[PDB]
Amino acid sequence: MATKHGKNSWKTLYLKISFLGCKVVALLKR
Repeated sequence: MATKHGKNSWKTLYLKISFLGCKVVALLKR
């Protein structure tokens, strides 16, 4: 259980994590 997301999932969080963090970079660092 809780292991069927894949070994890419963390990275999916990650490429996402930076992605919206860019949007927010636009508000933060601009």
